[PDB]
Amino acid sequence: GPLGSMKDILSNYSNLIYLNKYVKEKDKYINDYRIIRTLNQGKFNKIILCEKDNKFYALKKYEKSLLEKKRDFTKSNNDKISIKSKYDDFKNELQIITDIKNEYCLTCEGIITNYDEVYIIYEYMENDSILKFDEYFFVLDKNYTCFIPIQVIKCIIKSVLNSFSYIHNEKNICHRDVKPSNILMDKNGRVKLSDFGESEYMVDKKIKGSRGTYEFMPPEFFSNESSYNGAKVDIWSLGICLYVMFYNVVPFSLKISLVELFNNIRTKNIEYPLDRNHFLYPLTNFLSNEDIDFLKLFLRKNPAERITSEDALKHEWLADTNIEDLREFSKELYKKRKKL
Ligand SMILES: CC(C)[C@@H](CO)Nc1ccc2ncc(-c3ccc(C#N)cc3)n2n1
Repeated sequence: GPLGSMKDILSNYSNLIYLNKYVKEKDKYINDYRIIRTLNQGKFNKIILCEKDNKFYALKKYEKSLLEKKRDFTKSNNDKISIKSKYDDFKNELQIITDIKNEYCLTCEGIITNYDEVYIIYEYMENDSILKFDEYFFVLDKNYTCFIPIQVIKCIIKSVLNSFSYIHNEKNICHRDVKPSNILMDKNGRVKLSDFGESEYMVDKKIKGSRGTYEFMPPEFFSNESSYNGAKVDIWSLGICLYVMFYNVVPFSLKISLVELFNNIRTKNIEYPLDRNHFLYPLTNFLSNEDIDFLKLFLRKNPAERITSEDALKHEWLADTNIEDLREFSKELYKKRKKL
């Protein structure tokens, strides 16, 4: 229900650090973490890339005094209007961030704060996100347009499935914003699920809906239903990620107008051709039945018929998954980053 001050929330975190900003020469520091650059300005959010002891870190900034001013109508239960700030949401995220500890999820290494500014230390996943988006999805650049090899995709999927197992089953947490931006790779190349800003604790394995990224939201959000199965939601979205991994494009949900999108999802059958179908089109390999056999199991409209994560993990498709395929993929991909 209602949550206390930031201090109450962090009151059980055993690695809370007092803020110390200082300047040494031509450099700005946060507690021995040297500021290299800000990786993205999510207007709010904000992730700062730092160095400390020859290691790269990613510290997410958060500002109470900015976040508590940004407030929207949430509409109550009692006809008397309620109102949530983006600081309320952050208090929820803090709780979760405060208890995610898992090798397949991006886990904070410590939290720096004065109880207004918060810098949350994470490892920097040097191979960046799975895919990036600009007009469309790509791996590295966009004059060069390569698709992730199917052997690599298997691992990625298996890995986030292992993330799912922990958050759903050990933690009772639904991610809610499973998305390529949120699937991260290190140089080595492990895959972690990241960003719990829309994630929430489940009640009887369910969430109250409408939250996350529009085109990764499942058909049920568009139904009669007031509550949804958390796992099945996360599964759908991983389904979209897989579809994106196949084609470098989102299924039926191709932006512009959302009515177009929202009218589609619940009603539309997805097109399942071969890799570059959607893609020779804005530019002036193959897929087998089995690849698509498997993706369809993710994107079934009735969530009760939608694959569980258990039956996905031990499906014949991921049976021949080889961690080495991803490792080699990652090692060469990192070599391309060592200057582009
Ligand atoms: C938008 C990008 C700046 C961002 C998210 O896709 N990319 C990256 C790239 C490397 C990396 N290493 C750690 C992190 C990172 C750390 C924390 C969060 C959170 N919450 C989200 C991402 N990240 N995030």
